[PDB]
Amino acid sequence: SSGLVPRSDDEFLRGKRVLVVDDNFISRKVATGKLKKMGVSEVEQCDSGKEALRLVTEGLTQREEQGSVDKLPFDYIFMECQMPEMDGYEATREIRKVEKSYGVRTPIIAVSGHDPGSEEARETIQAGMDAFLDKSLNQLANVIREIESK
Repeated sequence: SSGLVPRSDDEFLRGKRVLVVDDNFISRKVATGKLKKMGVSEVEQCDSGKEALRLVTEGLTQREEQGSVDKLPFDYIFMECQMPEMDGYEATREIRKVEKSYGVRTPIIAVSGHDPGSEEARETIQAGMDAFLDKSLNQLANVIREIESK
């Protein structure tokens, strides 16, 4: 159902910027709606691993160039694991490589319709995801509090 990966709630994410990455238009609106109801300050949504990598790449650059107080363009990224073309593992890997250069690490939570198997669990770690969540997102608040202890 949900958990960490080794290396009322309506103000729960107030102050937060989130990116939702999901190839499925309906899933995607549901995710962003759920996040809005938790008081999220900005939700950004995109439909592909490549778009996500773009938005994070440009966001990091922009914040660096402006000397922004917050250097992360998103406090959390929810990343669909299985997507055509660049899946969420590969996107996460590329995000981690883009971030190296800034000395930052965005919390990236893998979203999946099923519990990972061996090989997906292995990809989850190698990619550098922080946590995993089933696509209902029921445990989203939980998982985000876990990440914040860490």
